[PDB]
This record gives sequence, C-alpha cells and structure tokens, in this order.
Amino acid sequence: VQLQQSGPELVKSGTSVKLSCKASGYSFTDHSLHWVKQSHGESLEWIGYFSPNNGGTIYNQKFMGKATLTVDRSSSTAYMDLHNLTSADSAVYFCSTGWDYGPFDSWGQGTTL
Amino acid sequence: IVMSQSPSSLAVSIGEKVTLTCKSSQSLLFSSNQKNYLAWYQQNPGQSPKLLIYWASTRESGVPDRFTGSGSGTDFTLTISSVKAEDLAIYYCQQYFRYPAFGGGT
Amino acid sequence: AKLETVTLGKIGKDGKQTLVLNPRGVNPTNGVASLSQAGAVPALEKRVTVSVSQPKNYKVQVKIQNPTACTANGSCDPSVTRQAYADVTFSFTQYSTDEERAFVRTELAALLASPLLIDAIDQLNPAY
Amino acid sequence: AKLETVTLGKIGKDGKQTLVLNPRGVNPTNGVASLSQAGAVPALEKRVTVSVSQPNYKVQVKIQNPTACTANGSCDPSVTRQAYADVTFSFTQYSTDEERAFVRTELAALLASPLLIDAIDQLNPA
Repeated sequence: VQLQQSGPELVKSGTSVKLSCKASGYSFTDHSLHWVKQSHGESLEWIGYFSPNNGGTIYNQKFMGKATLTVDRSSSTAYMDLHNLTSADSAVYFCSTGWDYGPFDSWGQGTTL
Repeated sequence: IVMSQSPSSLAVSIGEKVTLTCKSSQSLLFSSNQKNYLAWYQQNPGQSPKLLIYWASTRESGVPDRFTGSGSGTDFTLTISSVKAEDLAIYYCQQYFRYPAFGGGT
Repeated sequence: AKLETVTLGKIGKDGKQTLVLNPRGVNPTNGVASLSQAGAVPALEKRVTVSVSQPKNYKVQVKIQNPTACTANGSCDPSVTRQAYADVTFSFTQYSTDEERAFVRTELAALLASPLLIDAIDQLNPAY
Repeated sequence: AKLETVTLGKIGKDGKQTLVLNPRGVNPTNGVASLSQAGAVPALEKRVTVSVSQPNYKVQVKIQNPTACTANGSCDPSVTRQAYADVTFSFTQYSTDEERAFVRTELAALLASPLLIDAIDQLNPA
C-alpha cells in the first residue's frame, strides 16, 4: 500500500487549516493511521491515531487543544484539523500507517508549513 | 516514557564497526511471551524515513545483511558490519506499545 | 495459575500482528477456562478454552476457534459465514516427571515453525 | 514439500537439548507421513506423523514419546510409560491463506505463554 499527502500550505496568524492524507490500497478494518510530526531539523513528536478497534479518538498529551482527527470512510481519506497557530505551524507534518500494535510500515511525503 | 539514546553525533568515516546504543526508562517486555517492542528507523535528510529492524532482532525485507540488532530487557544496541558508502543520516528508535514515543538523533 | 490478560506478540503471516485477550471466567459444570478478545460484538470474537482433567491418567485439552464475519446485502447485522477450528490434547500418566512433559511441550511448540508444517498448513499440500 | 531431515533447536526444559529426526516413509493405505529418530532400537523410538485430507480439509499431527526402563531379571529393555499428543485443524473450502497462517501462528505462540507452561509442566488448573 502507498499513500501520499496533499500539497504544501502557507497560513498567516492564527486561523484554521486543513491537512489531509489520501490513503489508497488498504482498509480501516484493523490498521491504525498515525499522525506523527517532525517539527524542524531534529527530533520528532507524536500526535495521535484513529483505529476503529481501540476507540479512534486517542490523542497525545498536551495536544487535545490543537488537534482533531476525523476520517471519511467512503473516500478512504483521513484529514486532521488545527485550531490555533502560534508555533505549531512551523515545519513538516507526516502521515503514517501500520498494524494495530506493530511498527510503522510505510509513510508518505510530508507537507511543509 | 522517555527514550534516551547515544549523544547527538559521531564521526565514523569508513570501515569502522560503529555501534549505536539506546536506553529505556521502563522494561519493554510487554508481551506475555518474551518479545521486545523496539524498532529502528533511518531518515535521509531529504525524504521520509524507512523501517530497518522490528522486534529489536528481526530484519525487515529488502534490507542488506550488514545491519544487525540485538536486544535485552532494558539496554538495546544496534551494530552495523562496517559502514558502506550510503549509510549516513539520522537514526531513530521507537517503542510502539500503548503510547509510541520517539527520541534522540544520530 | 490465576487467570489474567494474555498478550501474544509476533504472529501473523508476515509476523507483525498481535492480539490481546482477557479472561471470561470458568464454567463450574466441567471446569473449563475461557478467554476472548474484546471485539465489541460477542459473536464475532476469537476465543480460547483450556482445561486440565484429573484421574487413570491426566489429560490437558486446548481449543481455539475464530469466526469470520460478512455483511451480506439486504440486512444490517453481521453474521458468521465460516469458522476455523483447532484442537490440542495431551495424555501424560501418573509416573511422568516434569522433564518429559516439558520436552513434549517444547517439541510440539518448535515443530509448528519448521518449514514442513508451515508448508503443509498454509498451502494445504500433503507431504510426500 | 517432500520429506527431508528436520532438525529442532532449543528443545527441552532448559532450552539446551537438540532433536534431529529423519523421514521413515509414507503409508500408502491412508497417506500418513512418518518421522523417526536414529535411536538404534526400533521399539524405543520417538516418532511423529503428519497427514492432510481432502473433501472440509483436515490436518492432523501426532507425537509419541516412549520411556525405556531396564526390566528386572531381563536383558533387553522394555517400554514402561508413553506420552502422547495430538493436533487437529479443520479449515474450510473458502478459507484463505491468512486465516490459516494466523491460526497456526497463534497456536505456536500461545503454547509458550506462562499459562500453558504452568498448566502442562505442573498440571494445575487455571
């Protein structure tokens, strides 16, 4: 399975942005779609994931305020939202997938902010 | 769960049997049978990273045999059978149970 | 050995999957344990039952079964189409030390990963 | 696959023994493929048999372990007690590869859990 993200974006001040991940070639029956981010240069951080078999609304700590994960099952497209933009809109965000508790199998290219 | 690692940078050039070490803040024997939950990623400076080793001792399909991983209860390491031309860039480590958490650099 | 949650790791055809299953009591009628996976529907979850008998020889029995669900058109509630079964039984005797029983268990456990069994089960081709 | 010499490692309670066994022909009456260990005596023999059927496919595996004791007032040894085992798989016609592989791997991994080793080595109810 291969998935690719949708385009660099440029936003100003604090508004709402639309980040989407287009996944084609796998079903949401058991896999979990993660939303890891790298920020800039060094280190990378976790955000959350959506899995129908574990609740699908699990967020990393201190990220509930600035994250919202929604998935459209018909189009097999998963897109996540941001509310406030002070330092979060800094650098590239990644989109990953994998088994229920296994490692991260395959990633797509990341959009930069 | 903090995942401490080796210092930020090394300076191995060629031929050297360089090894990368890592330490965990809590024992990773989560599974009932004695199976670890680590994975090693390498990321070239340009594009997204790739997966190299999972279960801390199993090589992923499509990876040269020069890579080798060994693990223990709480002290893991990654040893490569000498460094080739293209084996540079940052190496990451991750645990993937409950709440995944990366950490560290080259 | 009190019942508790069991987490098996490194399973599947590609060796990346895993499942977590938790106890569901013991039946007083025949003294059989039970375990199951929290699948949000009681009828579509994999389950395991293990029981050891008493004498004039002992007998340990393990059963594994898991169904497959398919949502046919003209209805909303999923049903079960096919099931895959399993069965294991041991017949040790009274004068058997733990060394022999451990040897048998380890032999059976390591015989299920050799190429012969993984070829005879996955592809269902008889050995010749 | 055709029968061939099979070697097993890390066998035993302490995980240090090694069991090597070689093919012993195929029975044409009911199509069971046997295996055996070169123990120099046919009676004191650890044997394994595997066979699959044809139509609800059925797969059967049997393990037999005899124990030898020096009989009192005799020269040749005799078997005293025997340890048995049995495995049975009952997949269906439309079952894919992934389901069978999942069942086999689950059975293999579950047999090394502390619950099963307690229930078999010590024979205490769960």
